[PDB]
Amino acid sequence: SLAADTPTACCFSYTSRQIPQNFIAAYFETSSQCSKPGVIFLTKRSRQVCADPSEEWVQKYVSDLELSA
Amino acid sequence: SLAADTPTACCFSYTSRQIPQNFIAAYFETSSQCSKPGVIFLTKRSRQVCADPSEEWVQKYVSDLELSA
Repeated sequence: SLAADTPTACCFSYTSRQIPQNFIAAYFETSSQCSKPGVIFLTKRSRQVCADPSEEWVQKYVSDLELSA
Repeated sequence: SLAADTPTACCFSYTSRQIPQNFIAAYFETSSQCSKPGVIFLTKRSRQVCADPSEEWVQKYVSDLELSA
């Protein structure tokens, strides 16, 4: 939440493969304005990736870190 | 251009005020999938901002750095 500076993270490219907690670090959750049927991530490889809107592996990294800020 | 990792930068929030080259550094240009009637930026304040789809100040930072990569 801030001024109008921020790109509505849209998840249009989902990765067929998933990522474990050891290969992930963030999670984010896109936002309104962009159909977001998935979630973004920040693997330790600085490689942001998306995920389905209900992945069984995204419900874990989100069930505990969906917004701890 | 890479795999499917990348959030379709959508410009839904445009800043009423503009930004000079001294207060800007990048420019980007959103992409398909998201109505992009504007452009993004990376001011030195790490504050990404949008711009109209034809701003007179965005035609300069873009007329020379629309994709120099």
